Amino acid sequence: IKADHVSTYAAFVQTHRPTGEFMFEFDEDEMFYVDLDKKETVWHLEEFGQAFSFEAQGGLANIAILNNNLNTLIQRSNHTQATNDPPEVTVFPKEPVELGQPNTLICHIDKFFPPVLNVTWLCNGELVTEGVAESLFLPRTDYSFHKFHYLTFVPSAEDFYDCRVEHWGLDQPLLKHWEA
Amino acid sequence: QAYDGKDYIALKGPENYLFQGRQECYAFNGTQRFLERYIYNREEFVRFDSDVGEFRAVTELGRPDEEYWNSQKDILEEERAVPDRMCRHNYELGGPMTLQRRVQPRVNVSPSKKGPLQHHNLLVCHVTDFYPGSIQVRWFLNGQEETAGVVSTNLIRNGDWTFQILVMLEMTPQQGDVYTCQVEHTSLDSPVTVEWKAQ
Ligand SMILES: *[C@@H]1O[C@H](CO[C@@H]2O[C@H](CO)[C@@H](O)[C@H](O)[C@H]2NC(C)=O)[C@@H](O[C@@H]2O[C@H](CO)[C@@H](O)[C@H](O)[C@H]2NC(C)=O)[C@H](O[C@@H]2O[C@H](CO)[C@@H](O)[C@H](O)[C@H]2NC(C)=O)[C@H]1NC(C)=O
Ligand SMILES: *[C@@H]1O[C@H](CO)[C@@H](O[C@@H]2O[C@H](CO)[C@@H](O)[C@H](O)[C@H]2NC(C)=O)[C@H](O)[C@H]1NC(C)=O
Ligand code: NA
Repeated sequence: IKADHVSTYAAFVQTHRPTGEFMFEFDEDEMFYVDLDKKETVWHLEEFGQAFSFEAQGGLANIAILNNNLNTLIQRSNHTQATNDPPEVTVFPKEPVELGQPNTLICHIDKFFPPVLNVTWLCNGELVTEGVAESLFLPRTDYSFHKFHYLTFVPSAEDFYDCRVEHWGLDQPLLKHWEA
Repeated sequence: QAYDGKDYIALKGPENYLFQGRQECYAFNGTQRFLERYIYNREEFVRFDSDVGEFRAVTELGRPDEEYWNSQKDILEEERAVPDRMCRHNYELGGPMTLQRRVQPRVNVSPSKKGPLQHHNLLVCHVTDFYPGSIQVRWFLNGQEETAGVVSTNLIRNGDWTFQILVMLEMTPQQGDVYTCQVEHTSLDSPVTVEWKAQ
């Protein structure tokens, strides 16, 4: 379809956590989503949150419709479960690496289904839980998902990192290695 | 400045099942096209496309919904109105800050450290933190454009409303050779050049 821009609401509901997601993307970047537990609209960029709004309750209403629609299709499909499509994983820095200068490591997890994952960062084989952030489960046009994980870090010659991903399509955890 | 949304239709009657939807607005040359997709797991089974003007089953699972919903005139009228209401409304409220967002690139040039694993001698123009995604990167050697021996990553989405790309020149440097990477992007008034000299 020819388009200068594509503006898309995407939402899903499923049996396992996260059991619902409701978001709006503009040229494939997530602009806002509804936090289903807080019942609030969350804006990705602060200046957008300052200029625009969205009524969270319409998101919540659509999650309730989609849950109705899920119950209907479970019955109509005779409980067809999809195959588990495992992720492709890439790790890369946000900025060119300069030792001793702060940067951000990105773990991009792509082309997977369903949107059920565990991801963690390791540094020198140990868990890292601070300076970490993650995106939503982001929709793809082929109805699989992608996701980003982030780690703020200061590169150093001796350190090594892994992005460690678990998904039902994988026989064992996938460790994607990175070093400066 | 409030975005309009739209209610999906409520269709009529480890273990995981999933249902997802899309409500897509395609803006092009003063026009809007609206698609609403209903998806069970990874199977889109029914869709409304404003260019068709009614529900179409995409798959056999969608057969009953096409038949029913297309004889509901009030629902069809609501779906046919979405391009001029929700799509247009949301497109018009964004302003320049949305439709003309610009974030200037940073440009770094350095030799690849990865020769043993790449098997090629590559000079890397790493262009980071930019938006929108369209960009052009050119290489020059002593002022002459080099069009052979250039390879690039895909345009890489960072997920944070910026992009990066790495554009690599395969080089056979001689002392005195001066390489230039030139970046052209709509956020810049003039192109950005960065020079690297063969040591
Ligand atoms: C982008 O839009 C302009 C829009 O003008 C359109 O005029 C049509 C009336 O016949 C309407 O059907 C359409 O909805 C209307 N919209 C608006 C917002 O005005 C297109 O240019 C117009 O094209 C028609 C041919 O369809 C011509 O008779 C009109 O005089 C012309 N209007 C003006 C002001 O120039 C434009 O169409 C492309 O450009 C020209 C026509 O100028 C032709 O080369 C092409 O046929 C046409 N291309 C295509 C692929 O249809 C639209 N551009 C594009 C890229 O689609
Ligand atoms: C993410 O991790 C959780 C916790 O380890 C996994 O859920 C457990 O899986 C075990 C062992 O297979 C089950 O026997 C437990 O009952 C599960 N616990 C809970 C609370 O569900 C989960 O499988 C992992 N997710 C993925 C995609 O690998
Ligand atoms: Na809110």
